[PDB]
Amino acid sequence: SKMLQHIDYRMRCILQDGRIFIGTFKAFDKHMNLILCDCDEFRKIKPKNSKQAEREEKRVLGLVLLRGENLVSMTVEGPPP
Amino acid sequence: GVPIKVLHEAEGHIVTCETNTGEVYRGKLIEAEDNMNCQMSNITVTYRDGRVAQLEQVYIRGCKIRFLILPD
Repeated sequence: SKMLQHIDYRMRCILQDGRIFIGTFKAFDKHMNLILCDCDEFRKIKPKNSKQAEREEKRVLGLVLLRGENLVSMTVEGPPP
Repeated sequence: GVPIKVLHEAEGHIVTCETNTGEVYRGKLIEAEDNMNCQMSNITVTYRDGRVAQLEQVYIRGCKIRFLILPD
């Protein structure tokens, strides 16, 4: 796809299950495997118990190779650091 | 470089591998193949229920990988 322009920018990479990987986009391929530097994963969880509120989890990862098979969406989160 | 080249540069280093079903394999990447199948050694694994255990060697197929955490 047209992705070489997005190199070095901060991207929001969303998996099929809704996990959000936010990192600096450094590499990609035809399968959509991505290299995300200074990457964190965010999840938004809705508890089974209806009296409990949606909650969030953040994991600081680092240099991440994200597999393209699960990647469903990609949006610009911010300019390059 | 291209993602696969980045993975090859981690050969000899400790990597973290998270599978599509939530298992976490952490250890020395001995060899990554073109399809991202990874041979790892002296690993620490965290299973889905949080059980932590160790294994001398594992072979994690790239099609089972959610993400890999590489050095640097």
